[PDB]
Amino acid sequence: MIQPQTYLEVADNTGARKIMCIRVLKGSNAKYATVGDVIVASVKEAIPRGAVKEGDVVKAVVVRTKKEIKRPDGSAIRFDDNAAVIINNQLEPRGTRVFGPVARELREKGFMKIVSLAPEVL
Amino acid sequence: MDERDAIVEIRAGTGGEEAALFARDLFNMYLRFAEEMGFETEVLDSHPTDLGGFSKVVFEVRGPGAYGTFKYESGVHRVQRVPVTETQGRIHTSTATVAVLPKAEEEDFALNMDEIRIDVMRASGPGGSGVNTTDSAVRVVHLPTGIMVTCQDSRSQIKNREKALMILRSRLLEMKRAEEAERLRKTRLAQIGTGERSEKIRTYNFPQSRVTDHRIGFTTHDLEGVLSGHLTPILEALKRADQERQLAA
RNA sequence: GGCGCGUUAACAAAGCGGUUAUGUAGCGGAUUGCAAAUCCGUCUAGUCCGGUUCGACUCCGGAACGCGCCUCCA
RNA sequence: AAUGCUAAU
RNA sequence: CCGAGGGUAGGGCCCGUGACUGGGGCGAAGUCGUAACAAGGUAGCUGUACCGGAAGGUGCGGCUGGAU
RNA sequence: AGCGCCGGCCAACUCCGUGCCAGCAGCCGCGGUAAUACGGAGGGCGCGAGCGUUACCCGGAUUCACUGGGCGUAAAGGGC
RNA sequence: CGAUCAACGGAUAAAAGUUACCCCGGGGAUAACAGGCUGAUCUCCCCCGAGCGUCCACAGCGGCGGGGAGGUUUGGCACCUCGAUGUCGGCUCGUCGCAUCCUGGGGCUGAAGAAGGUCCCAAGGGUUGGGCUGUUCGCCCAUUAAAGCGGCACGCGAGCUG
RNA sequence: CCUAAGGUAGCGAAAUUCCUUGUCGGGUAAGUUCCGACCUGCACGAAAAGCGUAACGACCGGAGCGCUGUCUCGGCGAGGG
RNA sequence: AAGUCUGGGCUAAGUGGUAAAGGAUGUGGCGCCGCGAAGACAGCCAGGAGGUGGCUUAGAAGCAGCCAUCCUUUAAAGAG
Ligand SMILES: [K+]
Ligand SMILES: [Mg+2]
Ligand SMILES: [Mg+2]
Ligand SMILES: [Mg+2]
Ligand SMILES: [Mg+2]
Ligand SMILES: [Mg+2]
Ligand SMILES: [Mg+2]
Ligand SMILES: [Mg+2]
Ligand SMILES: [Mg+2]
Ligand SMILES: [Mg+2]
Ligand SMILES: [Mg+2]
Ligand SMILES: [Mg+2]
Ligand SMILES: [Mg+2]
Ligand SMILES: [Mg+2]
Ligand SMILES: [Mg+2]
Ligand SMILES: [Mg+2]
Ligand SMILES: [Mg+2]
Ligand SMILES: [Mg+2]
Ligand SMILES: [Mg+2]
Ligand SMILES: [Mg+2]
Ligand SMILES: [Mg+2]
Ligand SMILES: [Mg+2]
Ligand SMILES: [Mg+2]
Ligand SMILES: [Mg+2]
Ligand SMILES: [Mg+2]
Ligand SMILES: [Mg+2]
Ligand SMILES: [Mg+2]
Ligand SMILES: [Mg+2]
Ligand SMILES: [Mg+2]
Ligand SMILES: [Mg+2]
Ligand SMILES: [Mg+2]
Ligand SMILES: [Mg+2]
Ligand SMILES: [Mg+2]
Ligand SMILES: [Mg+2]
Ligand SMILES: [Mg+2]
Ligand SMILES: [Mg+2]
Ligand SMILES: [Mg+2]
Ligand SMILES: [Mg+2]
Ligand SMILES: [Mg+2]
Ligand SMILES: [Mg+2]
Ligand SMILES: [Mg+2]
Ligand SMILES: [Mg+2]
Ligand SMILES: [Mg+2]
Ligand SMILES: [Mg+2]
Ligand SMILES: [Mg+2]
Ligand SMILES: [Mg+2]
Ligand SMILES: [Mg+2]
Ligand SMILES: [Mg+2]
Ligand SMILES: [Mg+2]
Ligand SMILES: [Mg+2]
Ligand SMILES: [Mg+2]
Ligand SMILES: [Mg+2]
Ligand SMILES: [Mg+2]
Ligand SMILES: [Mg+2]
Ligand SMILES: [Mg+2]
Ligand SMILES: [Mg+2]
Ligand SMILES: [Mg+2]
Ligand SMILES: [Mg+2]
Ligand SMILES: [Mg+2]
Ligand SMILES: [Mg+2]
Ligand SMILES: [Mg+2]
Ligand SMILES: [Mg+2]
Ligand SMILES: [Mg+2]
Ligand SMILES: [Mg+2]
Ligand SMILES: [Mg+2]
Ligand SMILES: [Mg+2]
Ligand SMILES: [Mg+2]
Ligand SMILES: [Mg+2]
Ligand SMILES: [Mg+2]
Ligand SMILES: [Mg+2]
Ligand SMILES: [Mg+2]
Ligand SMILES: [Mg+2]
Ligand SMILES: [Mg+2]
Ligand SMILES: [Mg+2]
Ligand SMILES: [Mg+2]
Ligand SMILES: [Mg+2]
Ligand SMILES: [Mg+2]
Ligand SMILES: [Mg+2]
Ligand SMILES: [Mg+2]
Ligand SMILES: [Mg+2]
Ligand SMILES: [Mg+2]
Ligand SMILES: [Mg+2]
Ligand SMILES: [Mg+2]
Ligand SMILES: [Mg+2]
Ligand SMILES: [Mg+2]
Ligand SMILES: [Mg+2]
Ligand SMILES: [Mg+2]
Ligand SMILES: [Mg+2]
Ligand SMILES: [Mg+2]
Ligand SMILES: [Mg+2]
Ligand SMILES: [Mg+2]
Ligand SMILES: [Mg+2]
Ligand SMILES: [Mg+2]
Ligand SMILES: [Mg+2]
Ligand SMILES: [Mg+2]
Ligand SMILES: [Mg+2]
Ligand SMILES: [Mg+2]
Ligand SMILES: [Mg+2]
Ligand SMILES: [Mg+2]
Ligand SMILES: [Mg+2]
Ligand SMILES: [Mg+2]
Ligand SMILES: [Mg+2]
Ligand SMILES: [Mg+2]
Ligand SMILES: [Mg+2]
Ligand SMILES: [Mg+2]
Ligand SMILES: [Mg+2]
Ligand SMILES: [Mg+2]
Ligand SMILES: [Mg+2]
Ligand SMILES: [Mg+2]
Ligand SMILES: [Mg+2]
Ligand SMILES: [Mg+2]
Ligand SMILES: [Mg+2]
Ligand SMILES: [Mg+2]
Ligand SMILES: [Mg+2]
Ligand SMILES: [Mg+2]
Ligand SMILES: [Mg+2]
Ligand SMILES: [Mg+2]
Ligand SMILES: [Mg+2]
Ligand SMILES: [Mg+2]
Ligand SMILES: [Mg+2]
Ligand SMILES: [Mg+2]
Ligand SMILES: [Mg+2]
Ligand SMILES: [Mg+2]
Ligand SMILES: [Mg+2]
Ligand SMILES: [Mg+2]
Ligand SMILES: [Mg+2]
Ligand SMILES: [Mg+2]
Ligand SMILES: [Mg+2]
Ligand SMILES: [Mg+2]
Ligand SMILES: [Mg+2]
Ligand SMILES: [Mg+2]
Ligand SMILES: [Mg+2]
Ligand SMILES: [Mg+2]
Ligand SMILES: [Mg+2]
Ligand SMILES: [Mg+2]
Ligand SMILES: [Mg+2]
Ligand SMILES: [Mg+2]
Ligand SMILES: [Mg+2]
Ligand SMILES: [Mg+2]
Ligand SMILES: [Mg+2]
Ligand SMILES: [Mg+2]
Ligand SMILES: [Mg+2]
Ligand SMILES: [Mg+2]
Ligand SMILES: [Mg+2]
Ligand SMILES: [Mg+2]
Ligand SMILES: [Mg+2]
Ligand SMILES: [Mg+2]
Ligand SMILES: [Mg+2]
Ligand SMILES: [Mg+2]
Ligand SMILES: [Mg+2]
Ligand SMILES: [Mg+2]
Ligand SMILES: [Mg+2]
Ligand SMILES: [Mg+2]
Ligand SMILES: [Mg+2]
Ligand SMILES: [Mg+2]
Ligand SMILES: [Mg+2]
Ligand SMILES: [Mg+2]
Ligand SMILES: [Mg+2]
Ligand SMILES: [Mg+2]
Ligand SMILES: [Mg+2]
Ligand SMILES: [Mg+2]
Ligand SMILES: [Mg+2]
Ligand SMILES: [Mg+2]
Ligand SMILES: [Mg+2]
Ligand SMILES: [Mg+2]
Ligand SMILES: [Mg+2]
Ligand SMILES: [Mg+2]
Ligand SMILES: [Mg+2]
Ligand SMILES: [Mg+2]
Ligand SMILES: [Mg+2]
Ligand SMILES: [Mg+2]
Ligand SMILES: [Mg+2]
Ligand SMILES: [Mg+2]
Ligand SMILES: [Mg+2]
Ligand SMILES: [Mg+2]
Ligand SMILES: [Mg+2]
Ligand SMILES: [Mg+2]
Repeated sequence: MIQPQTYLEVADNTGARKIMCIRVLKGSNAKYATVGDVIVASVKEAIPRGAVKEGDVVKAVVVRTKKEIKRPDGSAIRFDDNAAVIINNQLEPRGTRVFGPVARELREKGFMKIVSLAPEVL
Repeated sequence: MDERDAIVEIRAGTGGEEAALFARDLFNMYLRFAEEMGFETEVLDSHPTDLGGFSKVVFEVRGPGAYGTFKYESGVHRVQRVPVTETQGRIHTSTATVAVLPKAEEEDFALNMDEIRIDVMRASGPGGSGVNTTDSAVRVVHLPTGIMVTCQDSRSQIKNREKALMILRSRLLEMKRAEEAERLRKTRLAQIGTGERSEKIRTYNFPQSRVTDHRIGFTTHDLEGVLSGHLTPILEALKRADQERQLAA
């Protein structure tokens, strides 16, 4: 459950550390973004000489949420933070590495390269 | 176009008071040459030197086909002689600059109300029940440019709409008068340049009674006649190389 | 918009019902190696329109333009 | 009393 | 216990960069004057102080690297 | 068999073209219609499977001076 | 005889301002809000067909003029209300109009397709979140099928805010 | 030309700037506010003082961190009504 | 409350029962010339041509813009 103003950690090596959500790219007026949903964000914190820099308006797909995700088999998964991988307009990651686990939901939603690069898929 | 009336701007280049003196030599040359060609001449801006010269002289050439002929004299003109301001009989290489321009129209500027949007709205600040409920404040937008003017100086939407439109025009006018200045400026520097001794277009060497035009490889020796108006030789010689230039391909 | 003031020659700026304003420039001459400073001379005028009068830059009315002040209680 | 003199052995 | 390093917070030094701003060097021509070199036409220079478009001027003291 | 060079330093000069242009340049300087200084040519000088250029080091620099310098007026005696 | 007693039937021989510290008596005989009448202003729609549009008046346009509709704006008027008709914006809650922003259905196209333009039908539903400012309005960011324009005492303060 | 004399230093889109949300820079994804500049200062200015100033302020702006039912967006519960 | 009264005519729009320029094979009625069995109007069958373009144009050649629009096989064919 990610909305405008929500801060997310950045689980890639683009140089972004913290993005702040400014739009849930889901239809006309989606209130929240969950795993697999693309958001638009501004880069609030970054590290020197990275691809992205503090102030860019980037896209990103949510990979980890602190609100538990529910699943048809009746289970649920919960992560310790809100995380996102910064992507390009063709939905591909822009870094070359994904840090930490990611939700298996990303698979069923077209983010294989992210699911591939992630160390664990839960 | 070559058929328009033209405006010649002669400025003094490197050479101090002798540059201004030679500037006058160019000045009488063009006036006389023009009269022999039929064209009328009226001076508009003159800046004389008490030694007889001109820091700058601007005059128009009024006659069908002035920019056709005079356009070839735009550039730096080099003199070499013993100046009347020199005492040790030395030859000084001085210069003048001549700019030639097509006489501009004037073109009255008027608002096209079809590319203008006018917003009305409540004003700001004092006025009690009036200011609360009156659409006295006016915005005016020039839709292509986007520049706007707002006004709530009076309590009347009409007096305010009038003062806002007047300002929108005055502002658009200045923007239009300024892009032209840039054009008039970049064009002059395409002709006059820095005014240095180099960049010369045509040398007038008095000791050897020679007048050379370095663009075409033409020189005459009728210097007294050149500096008096009989320029038609060099112009035709220039026009020739211009027509020989237009050879494709 | 209302009220007041103005528009003079190259510029700045006055008087005046009939008439060389003036300053500086500009023009002719002198002086100076030359330029200035200086000296001797000299000169260009009243925004438009309509009135009054023998006669209007001058007086009356209007127009255009510029300046000044005011436009408040809601 | 009284200012100035550019720049090419 | 120590411990690579990661995180947090506050300092120190350095480099690049910045609307704008301050002067500096340079230029075969411009504008205003003419402060200095002749007793440079008010001897100059000087520390300081005040003032001035500018060179500078003036006050106080100093020096001769000053003329006749 | 080539490369550099031929105003002075510095060894090696004349003709044409150019006309403060084109260009030369390490310094001083060449070139604005009679250029050994630009470009080409003939000739010349120097080296020669090399010849030049650039960068840097030491030298010339007794121009950081120990060898081997200075401070009245040239930079330089500290206000006492 | 002495009047620019010129406010010219002439209040004293003799006289200016200020009040947001204000007060009383009155008036909807008279202004500011809203309504009403009107519709110059405003918004929308037509008539004419000069001209544009390579060609071609009318795909898209429409010189000079002409006729209207509406009752959102600015005005005119002073008709109920001055023994009170609480006034901006916001919030909340809606409801209506249609000159329709989107979605549905169309004709023409200077409509190949995709995407537009333009006009016609259509009011069922829908018509986002943010930065600035008290703002309305407007600009901007990120989206969207779209980010519609108006009426309801510029809807709504015995509902809140201030 | 006029005046009694024509605003000096400093400061300046300001508790002052109408045009105005001036223009440029900064901060923000986006800044009519804010901060730094510029200066055609509608309509600063030197004891109705001018320009600064450490400390101080239940004064008035702007920004960040922290944290939150202020909000998305409301839910439940307690007691007094 | 009093005529579903009488006679003639118009309207088909619920016009009547809210509006303008202007547009229109709505309907009825007056006119005025015009063409017709010298076979009219409509449809249909043909001829609808030729020298072929004239300034302009690479073609604009009947079919952009400019110039006037000659004539014959003729019953008539336009350089349209
Ligand atoms: K008051
Ligand atoms: Mg990270
Ligand atoms: Mg970076
Ligand atoms: Mg940052
Ligand atoms: Mg930053
Ligand atoms: Mg990535
Ligand atoms: Mg991580
Ligand atoms: Mg000049
Ligand atoms: Mg001399
Ligand atoms: Mg409009
Ligand atoms: Mg108002
Ligand atoms: Mg305000
Ligand atoms: Mg007030
Ligand atoms: Mg009102
Ligand atoms: Mg006068
Ligand atoms: Mg005058
Ligand atoms: Mg006078
Ligand atoms: Mg007088
Ligand atoms: Mg007279
Ligand atoms: Mg006289
Ligand atoms: Mg005179
Ligand atoms: Mg004279
Ligand atoms: Mg003289
Ligand atoms: Mg008259
Ligand atoms: Mg008269
Ligand atoms: Mg007059
Ligand atoms: Mg008059
Ligand atoms: Mg008052
Ligand atoms: Mg003097
Ligand atoms: Mg001088
Ligand atoms: Mg000088
Ligand atoms: Mg000299
Ligand atoms: Mg440790
Ligand atoms: Mg550590
Ligand atoms: Mg670690
Ligand atoms: Mg630095
Ligand atoms: Mg001097
Ligand atoms: Mg002196
Ligand atoms: Mg002298
Ligand atoms: Mg002197
Ligand atoms: Mg002196
Ligand atoms: Mg003396
Ligand atoms: Mg002194
Ligand atoms: Mg003094
Ligand atoms: Mg050599
Ligand atoms: Mg050698
Ligand atoms: Mg030798
Ligand atoms: Mg060489
Ligand atoms: Mg020459
Ligand atoms: Mg020669
Ligand atoms: Mg020579
Ligand atoms: Mg030679
Ligand atoms: Mg050499
Ligand atoms: Mg040579
Ligand atoms: Mg060395
Ligand atoms: Mg040594
Ligand atoms: Mg040394
Ligand atoms: Mg020693
Ligand atoms: Mg020594
Ligand atoms: Mg001593
Ligand atoms: Mg009186
Ligand atoms: Mg009276
Ligand atoms: Mg009285
Ligand atoms: Mg009477
Ligand atoms: Mg009396
Ligand atoms: Mg009395
Ligand atoms: Mg009285
Ligand atoms: Mg009183
Ligand atoms: Mg009162
Ligand atoms: Mg008060
Ligand atoms: Mg008060
Ligand atoms: Mg009180
Ligand atoms: Mg009280
Ligand atoms: Mg009282
Ligand atoms: Mg009262
Ligand atoms: Mg009362
Ligand atoms: Mg009362
Ligand atoms: Mg009464
Ligand atoms: Mg009334
Ligand atoms: Mg009355
Ligand atoms: Mg009223
Ligand atoms: Mg009222
Ligand atoms: Mg009222
Ligand atoms: Mg009113
Ligand atoms: Mg009301
Ligand atoms: Mg009213
Ligand atoms: Mg009412
Ligand atoms: Mg109307
Ligand atoms: Mg009406
Ligand atoms: Mg109208
Ligand atoms: Mg209509
Ligand atoms: Mg039509
Ligand atoms: Mg056409
Ligand atoms: Mg067509
Ligand atoms: Mg029109
Ligand atoms: Mg009308
Ligand atoms: Mg109407
Ligand atoms: Mg109308
Ligand atoms: Mg109208
Ligand atoms: Mg109404
Ligand atoms: Mg109304
Ligand atoms: Mg009114
Ligand atoms: Mg009204
Ligand atoms: Mg009445
Ligand atoms: Mg009332
Ligand atoms: Mg009562
Ligand atoms: Mg009552
Ligand atoms: Mg009451
Ligand atoms: Mg009541
Ligand atoms: Mg409709
Ligand atoms: Mg549709
Ligand atoms: Mg459709
Ligand atoms: Mg369509
Ligand atoms: Mg299509
Ligand atoms: Mg249609
Ligand atoms: Mg609908
Ligand atoms: Mg807001
Ligand atoms: Mg904020
Ligand atoms: Mg707003
Ligand atoms: Mg506004
Ligand atoms: Mg769509
Ligand atoms: Mg859109
Ligand atoms: Mg919005
Ligand atoms: Mg509504
Ligand atoms: Mg209301
Ligand atoms: Mg409303
Ligand atoms: Mg209300
Ligand atoms: Mg109520
Ligand atoms: Mg209330
Ligand atoms: Mg309210
Ligand atoms: Mg109430
Ligand atoms: Mg109520
Ligand atoms: Mg009530
Ligand atoms: Mg308040
Ligand atoms: Mg309050
Ligand atoms: Mg002042
Ligand atoms: Mg002073
Ligand atoms: Mg002072
Ligand atoms: Mg100042
Ligand atoms: Mg300012
Ligand atoms: Mg500002
Ligand atoms: Mg300030
Ligand atoms: Mg002020
Ligand atoms: Mg302002
Ligand atoms: Mg303001
Ligand atoms: Mg802005
Ligand atoms: Mg910025
Ligand atoms: Mg930052
Ligand atoms: Mg800004
Ligand atoms: Mg704020
Ligand atoms: Mg500031
Ligand atoms: Mg300014
Ligand atoms: Mg003050
Ligand atoms: Mg005072
Ligand atoms: Mg004060
Ligand atoms: Mg005072
Ligand atoms: Mg104070
Ligand atoms: Mg202060
Ligand atoms: Mg201090
Ligand atoms: Mg302080
Ligand atoms: Mg302080
Ligand atoms: Mg305090
Ligand atoms: Mg306090
Ligand atoms: Mg206290
Ligand atoms: Mg914050
Ligand atoms: Mg905060
Ligand atoms: Mg915070
Ligand atoms: Mg709550
Ligand atoms: Mg409860
Ligand atoms: Mg309870
Ligand atoms: Mg019957
Ligand atoms: Mg009968
Ligand atoms: Mg009908
Ligand atoms: Mg009906
Ligand atoms: Mg009807
Ligand atoms: Mg009709
Ligand atoms: Mg009829």
